[PDB]
Amino acid sequence: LVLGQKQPTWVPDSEAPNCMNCQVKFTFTKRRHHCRACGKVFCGVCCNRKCKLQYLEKEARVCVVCYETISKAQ
Ligand SMILES: [Zn+2]
Ligand SMILES: [Zn+2]
Repeated sequence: LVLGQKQPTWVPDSEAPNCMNCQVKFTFTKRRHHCRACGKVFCGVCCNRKCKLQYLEKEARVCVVCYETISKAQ
Protein backbone atom coordinates (compact mmCIF):
# COMPACT_ATOMS: atom_id res chain seq x y z
CA LEU A 1 0.00 0.00 0.00
CA VAL A 2 0.91 3.62 -0.62
CA LEU A 3 -0.44 4.87 2.75
CA GLY A 4 -3.83 6.42 2.32
CA GLN A 5 -4.13 5.36 -1.31
CA LYS A 6 -6.11 2.19 -0.79
CA GLN A 7 -7.91 0.52 2.05
CA PRO A 8 -5.53 -1.79 3.99
CA THR A 9 -6.26 -5.29 5.21
CA TRP A 10 -7.54 -4.96 8.77
CA VAL A 11 -6.10 -7.53 11.19
CA PRO A 12 -9.13 -9.17 12.88
CA ASP A 13 -9.40 -8.44 16.63
CA SER A 14 -9.30 -12.21 17.19
CA GLU A 15 -5.71 -12.16 15.79
CA ALA A 16 -4.52 -9.13 17.78
CA PRO A 17 -3.69 -9.75 21.41
CA ASN A 18 -1.28 -6.76 21.81
CA CYS A 19 -0.80 -3.25 20.52
CA MET A 20 1.22 -3.48 17.35
CA ASN A 21 3.27 -0.43 18.31
CA CYS A 22 3.93 -0.51 22.07
CA GLN A 23 3.20 -4.20 22.80
CA VAL A 24 0.72 -3.56 25.63
CA LYS A 25 -1.80 -6.37 26.09
CA PHE A 26 -5.43 -5.60 25.22
CA THR A 27 -7.72 -6.04 28.20
CA PHE A 28 -11.33 -5.41 29.19
CA THR A 29 -10.58 -1.68 29.37
CA LYS A 30 -7.50 -1.35 27.16
CA ARG A 31 -9.34 -1.73 23.89
CA ARG A 32 -8.40 -2.18 20.27
CA HIS A 33 -8.28 0.55 17.61
CA HIS A 34 -7.45 -0.02 13.98
CA CYS A 35 -5.34 2.34 11.93
CA ARG A 36 -7.25 3.17 8.77
CA ALA A 37 -3.99 3.60 6.86
CA CYS A 38 -2.10 0.38 7.71
CA GLY A 39 -4.84 -1.87 9.12
CA LYS A 40 -2.87 -2.83 12.22
CA VAL A 41 -4.33 -2.80 15.74
CA PHE A 42 -3.28 -0.39 18.48
CA CYS A 43 -4.06 0.94 21.90
CA GLY A 44 -5.54 4.39 22.06
CA VAL A 45 -2.25 6.07 23.06
CA CYS A 46 -0.66 4.69 19.88
CA CYS A 47 -3.62 5.44 17.63
CA ASN A 48 -5.64 8.51 18.50
CA ARG A 49 -5.10 11.14 15.84
CA LYS A 50 -6.91 11.55 12.58
CA CYS A 51 -5.77 12.62 9.15
CA LYS A 52 -7.34 12.84 5.75
CA LEU A 53 -6.96 9.61 3.81
CA GLN A 54 -7.32 9.76 0.04
CA TYR A 55 -9.22 6.49 -0.32
CA LEU A 56 -11.87 7.72 2.20
CA GLU A 57 -11.84 11.39 1.18
CA LYS A 58 -12.26 12.22 4.88
CA GLU A 59 -10.45 12.22 8.23
CA ALA A 60 -9.87 8.87 9.87
CA ARG A 61 -7.99 7.43 12.82
CA VAL A 62 -4.35 6.54 12.21
CA CYS A 63 -1.47 5.15 14.26
CA VAL A 64 1.58 7.08 15.42
CA VAL A 65 3.65 5.82 12.46
CA CYS A 66 1.14 6.52 9.74
CA TYR A 67 0.20 9.92 11.20
CA GLU A 68 3.72 11.28 10.87
CA THR A 69 4.31 9.65 7.53
CA ILE A 70 1.01 10.98 5.99
CA SER A 71 0.80 14.41 7.65
CA LYS A 72 4.32 15.15 6.24
CA ALA A 73 3.28 13.93 2.75
CA GLN A 74 0.34 16.38 3.01
ZN1 LIG B 1 0.17 1.06 22.14
ZN1 LIG C 1 -0.87 2.84 10.73
